[PDB]
Amino acid sequence: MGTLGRAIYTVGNWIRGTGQALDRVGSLLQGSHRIEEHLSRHRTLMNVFDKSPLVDKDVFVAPSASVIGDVQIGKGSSIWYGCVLRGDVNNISVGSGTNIQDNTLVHVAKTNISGKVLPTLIGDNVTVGHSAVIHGCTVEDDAFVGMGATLLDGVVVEKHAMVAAGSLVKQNTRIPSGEVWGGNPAKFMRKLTDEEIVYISQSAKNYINLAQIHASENSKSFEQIEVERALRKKYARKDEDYDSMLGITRETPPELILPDNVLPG
Amino acid sequence: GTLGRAFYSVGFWIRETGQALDRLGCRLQGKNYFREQLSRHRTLMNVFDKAPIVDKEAFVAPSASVIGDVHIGRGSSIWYGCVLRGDVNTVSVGSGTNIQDNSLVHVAKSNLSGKVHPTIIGDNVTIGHSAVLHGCTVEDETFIGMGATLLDGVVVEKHGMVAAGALVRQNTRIPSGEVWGGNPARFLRKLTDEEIAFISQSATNYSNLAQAHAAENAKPLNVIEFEKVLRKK
Amino acid sequence: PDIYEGSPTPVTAFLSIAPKISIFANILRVFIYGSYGATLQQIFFFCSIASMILGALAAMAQTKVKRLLAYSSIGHVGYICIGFSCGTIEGIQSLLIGIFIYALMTMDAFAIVLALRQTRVKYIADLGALAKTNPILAITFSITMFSYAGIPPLAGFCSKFYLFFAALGCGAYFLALVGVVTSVIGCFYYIRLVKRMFFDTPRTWILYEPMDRNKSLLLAMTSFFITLFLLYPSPLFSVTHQMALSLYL
Amino acid sequence: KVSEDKNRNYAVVAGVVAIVGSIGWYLKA
Amino acid sequence: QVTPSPDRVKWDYRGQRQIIPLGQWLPKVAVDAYVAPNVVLAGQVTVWDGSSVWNGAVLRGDLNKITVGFCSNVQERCVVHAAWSSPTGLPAQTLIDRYVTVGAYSLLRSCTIEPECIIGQHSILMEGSLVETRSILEAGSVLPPGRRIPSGELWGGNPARFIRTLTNEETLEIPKLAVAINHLSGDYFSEFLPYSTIYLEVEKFKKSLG
Amino acid sequence: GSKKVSDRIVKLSAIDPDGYKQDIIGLSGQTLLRALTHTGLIDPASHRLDDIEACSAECEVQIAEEWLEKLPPRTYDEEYVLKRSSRSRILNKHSRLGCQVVLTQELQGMVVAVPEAKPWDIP
Ligand SMILES: CCCC(=O)SCCNC(=O)CCNC(=O)[C@H](O)C(C)(C)COP(=O)(O)OP(=O)(O)OC[C@H]1O[C@@H](n2cnc3c(N)ncnc32)[C@H](O)[C@@H]1OP(=O)(O)O
Ligand SMILES: CCCCCCCCCCCCCCCCCC(=O)O[C@@H](COC(=O)CCCCCCCCCCCCCCC)COP(=O)(O)OCC[N+](C)(C)C
Ligand SMILES: CCCCCCCCCCCCCCCCCC(=O)O[C@@H](COC(=O)CCCCCCCCCCCCCCC)COP(=O)(O)OCC[N+](C)(C)C
Ligand SMILES: CCCCCCCCCCCCCCCCCCCC(=O)O[C@H](COC(=O)CCCCCCCCCCCCCC)COP(=O)(O)OCCN
Ligand SMILES: COC1=C(OC)C(=O)C(C/C=C(\C)CC/C=C(\C)CC/C=C(/C)CC/C=C(\C)CCC=C(C)C)=C(C)C1=O
Ligand SMILES: [Fe+3]
Ligand SMILES: [Zn+2]
Repeated sequence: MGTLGRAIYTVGNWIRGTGQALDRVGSLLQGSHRIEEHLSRHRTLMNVFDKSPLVDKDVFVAPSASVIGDVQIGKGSSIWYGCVLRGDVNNISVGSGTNIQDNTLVHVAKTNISGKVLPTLIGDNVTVGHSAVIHGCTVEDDAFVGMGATLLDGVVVEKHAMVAAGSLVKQNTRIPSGEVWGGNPAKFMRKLTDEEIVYISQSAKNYINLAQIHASENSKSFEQIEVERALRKKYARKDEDYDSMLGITRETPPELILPDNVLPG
Repeated sequence: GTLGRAFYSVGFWIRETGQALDRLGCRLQGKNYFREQLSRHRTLMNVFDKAPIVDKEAFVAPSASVIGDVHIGRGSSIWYGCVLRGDVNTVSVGSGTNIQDNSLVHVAKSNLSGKVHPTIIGDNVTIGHSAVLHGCTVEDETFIGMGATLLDGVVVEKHGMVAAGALVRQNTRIPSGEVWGGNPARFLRKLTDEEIAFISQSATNYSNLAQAHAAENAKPLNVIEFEKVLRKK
Repeated sequence: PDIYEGSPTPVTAFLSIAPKISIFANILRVFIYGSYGATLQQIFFFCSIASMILGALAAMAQTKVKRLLAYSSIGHVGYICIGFSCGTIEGIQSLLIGIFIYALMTMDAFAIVLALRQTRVKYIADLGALAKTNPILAITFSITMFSYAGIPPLAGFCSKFYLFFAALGCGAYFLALVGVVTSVIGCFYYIRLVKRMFFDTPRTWILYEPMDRNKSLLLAMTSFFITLFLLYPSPLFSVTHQMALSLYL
Repeated sequence: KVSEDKNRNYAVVAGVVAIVGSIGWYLKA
Repeated sequence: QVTPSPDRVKWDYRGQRQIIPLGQWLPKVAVDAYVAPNVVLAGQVTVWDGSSVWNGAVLRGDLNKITVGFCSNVQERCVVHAAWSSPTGLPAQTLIDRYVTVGAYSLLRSCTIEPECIIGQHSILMEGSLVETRSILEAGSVLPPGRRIPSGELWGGNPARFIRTLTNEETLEIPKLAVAINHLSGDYFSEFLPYSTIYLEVEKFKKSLG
Repeated sequence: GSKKVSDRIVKLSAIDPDGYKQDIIGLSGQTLLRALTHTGLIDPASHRLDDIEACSAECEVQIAEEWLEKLPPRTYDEEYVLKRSSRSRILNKHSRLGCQVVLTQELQGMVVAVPEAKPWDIP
């Protein structure tokens, strides 16, 4: 503060002007070839055709996800990094406690080649694996869709049914309850054991828990990010022997401790 | 050329120095805002002089990655999450062509497996969601099913169709009017005339949908959201 | 060797250099400046030969880096004490030159060791594939090893050259034979490290964290000195001759 | 308008004094 | 009922953070590794010297560790994940060893890839699966849970099957491909200074709002 | 898929220094030390390579003679390392260096005793 503070601030202004001038000169020397980085224009939630996505309070939507148009997402659901939910020509509905994994595409159609064109309906407690493609089809509650699987228009995945990782499910195919289908084209592989039904449920609840920590981290402000960076650096290593000499016990701050429901045990 | 790269390199030295000077000036004023972790994603990215040339009438989603020498024609559209990387060779997209969400159009990263082929996409082409195109040619008015993979040297002739989830092996030629699918991709049947009509009309519909999404994205960034993010506690 | 290995590595680095300088100053000013004479030079003569032989053999036995460096230092103090033994102005000068060069080389070696302790380097075999995971670090460490071996024109060649100069100056041929044999043994166990970093293809690699600025700068300067000292060695030669003379005048 | 961290300002003055005094030390020697 | 929140962020001016810490789990990136700007690394992720992760990839270490080894590459739109446990009973971390080329659009979950392997584009490696050293998977391969690719072999298909045994020249080519991809990644690494100038844009955007 | 990890898995039991028996898992062709490090029975950081030149008997295990006959005999270097690493400088006849034991299908069901860990982290 005071006169010294003001003088140092003015000198900082001069230094900033000089630095930005040097940056401009360096840009000129590069032949202006470098496209400049800019403020991020990606919108996590966007309207189109006067349709606004309806997203429940406690839904993790990763900032890099794209939720566009007429999309409804229910309680406890999670949309992960790089997901695209494009509800522009038709409706997309996601039930409660359903996870849409990273880099997944969900889309709809305005008019199919033949039959009744239907919206994309994803039920409750559904797991959809990484990089899946869901197009104009219906996934009923407690179903599992493997990573990298493709569901074409009119496909119905029934309750407690599984689509294996990597499968290509042709248009209008029906996956009956209790069966697992896979391959390209997808076809019946075998019945689902009871332990696998329990797995599907477990998948869904584990995701519900994972979504909480990811949502908490992605929503932190600049100041909290800096505070936690400093705290993480301070507690990354230890000298418990010198602490015992000092007669103190350093405790990990609670903002660095994860909840027990996401820990391996 | 070599002189251009030398000046580009020297330019980086000057720029690095100027930005460091600016950070010093901010530090003297007690500002730490340069420490903020802000995304360095660029929708269009140059690799030295190899830069994307995009037509003014083409929609490119902000989250898409266009890297190096990539040409996009009028009325064409690059959708959300798409990646187009032409650095070792070029990638060209014709007019009225849609590249759907999460698709990947790239060339061989190295010439170890031989000369790196370019990727040529003709006019009024549909490239389905999450398709992979790797150093191939896709002629006008063809259909690439979503989730399909086309390897280098492949040629998809006009009105050809690649079924969803197909794996077209290296150097395979897809003849006109034919539907190929499966892993490996094989002849399935002939294309019907209704399918040709749907190819054209779906492409024209995508160009209109592109227009709508480009207008949506071009709207000014909301300042209320900015203030909400700034004033969080 | 036990103290050097068991102490914290910065302690080991500090003990490897400074006490030698201080105690050799003491030894010069006590014995050289005093007078019982040939008996004591014979003391240091026999201890020099024993130190060279034992250091060479024991270092050849070692599989761990710290113990290898400890035994290497024992051998080198044998080489240095040969200069004290011969009892001439050039002997004192050579002892001082050896101390200075050994100190700089030891500083280089322990800067590398401390850099590698961030990933808990312990065994010589832990250096495998270092020429792949950090090429300039593997070269720098190789220059240090070749300097330790005394390969010309690296700085380490001075101690070897004087060892044989005194062997033919004081008139001692058993000493020259011992120097030849121990120098060859030393070269073997020094180039074993270079072989481990450059020639071996282990199944499991250890990736090392890059060093901090302080150690990189110190390493850079000591590496230029080790490679380029013999291009301009005049200041050290003059200052060491000055010091040798100042003991009596 | 003003830098408020007093200790930072004092450190800035100390660095400036070191630089200028070093220049003067070289110049007058 | 779907009850929304008025305060949920629709547009985040910062974009997606590349480095997502999770408690004390902080992703570790070597100073000489290229990570594309829009990549997401979360939790227990280690990216070692000379490796590269390309546009649109996601590496999520929230259930187990993820490691990308020396001079290895994870290419565009790959997703690498891990689980608490594997059906085989072996530890379920995802280990991508040295000189490994993971083709674009590949999905990896709790798999091990031994040194000097090539994963074809659009491949899937499932829980507890193992790719032994000096092996090649063709594009579009699906490796089911706990399946193994024996060393020195070429495999492919959905599901993957033995095609042929590799020649020594072919297996010699694999680290060369990894090195060439690292050389290419150097060009991208040289385009980015240590800091961006976005904060200036944020500053003027703020000033225009008072 | 006609080639599974289950084809190479070797069932093993290890008795910890407290005496409790544990069922552990390792691959054929890999070392006993790796199998022991999978569950932390031996600290992986204490023995990072499978090489005799990087061994101070941190991998040492005790095996009964019924399984010792199914292993190759100890080499001279192995016995040297074991003897020098002994506190009493005595060679235990049932001691094996875990880094030198390669698992095979013939070692299914082998019982191994893991002694108390020796200090290994040199300052
Ligand atoms: C905590 C997180 C929870 C999550 O969200 S997990 C989501 C990410 N992970 C996934 O999506 C992977 C899901 N798992 C799969 O897809 C598995 O392939 C699936 C369907 C469980 C089958 O695995 P297994 O039971 O171990 O196979 P199986 O014993 O029934 O073998 C029968 C024959 O079928 C074949 N095969 C099985 N897996 C396949 C596949 N995905 N696709 C195609 N073909 C497959 C397999 O070759 C096997 O033998 P064969 O073909 O008759 O000779
Ligand atoms: C003749 C002497 C007696 C015999 C002893 C020989 C000892 C060496 C053994 C020879 C066999 C072959 C040795 C191969 C080494 C050559 C390769 C090499 O060292 O290249 C280094 C280069 O190492 C150096 O940095 C050497 C620097 C020494 C500087 C000495 C020159 C002093 C004046 C030059 C002024 C500046 C440059 C002027 C022009 C721009 C690259 O290091 P990396 O670990 O690969 O990567 C470094 C990281 N990065 C490239 C990103 C910066
Ligand atoms: C318009 C034409 C004028 C252009 C002038 C350009 C001149 C610039 C020349 C470059 C000088 C480089 C000096 C390098 C030292 C960096 C000083 C610094 O970083 O300032 C720091 C610390 O400053 C100091 O502690 C002492 C050094 C400051 C003295 C030199 C300041 C250089 C500009 C002079 C400004 C004062 C002039 C007016 C004084 C009344 C501010 O405090 P903190 O943010 O808490 O430091 C954090 C730690 N870290 C160092 C990593 C940033
Ligand atoms: C003779 C052969 C030829 C030699 C050629 C010599 C040529 C002159 C040397 C030119 C040097 C070029 C580099 C100059 C710019 C570097 C400036 C350093 C900036 C600095 O502040 O470094 C600080 C650390 O201190 C440091 O890192 C500096 C201390 C490093 C040790 C230097 C020696 C100090 C003790 C003297 C030992 C003498 C031994 C002799 C037996 C902070 O660095 P940071 O900001 O990156 O953060 C580090 C994280 N904590
Ligand atoms: C392999 O067979 C065996 C030996 O044989 C190498 C042995 O010894 C011993 C046991 C007996 C020993 C070790 C007594 C030797 C001890 C001595 C000489 C004490 C001195 C200590 C050291 C380290 C020797 C250093 C002294 C030297 C080199 C010379 C002295 C100084 C000058 C000439 C200046 C055993 C069991 C053995 O099984
Ligand atoms: Fe061992
Ligand atoms: Zn669609």
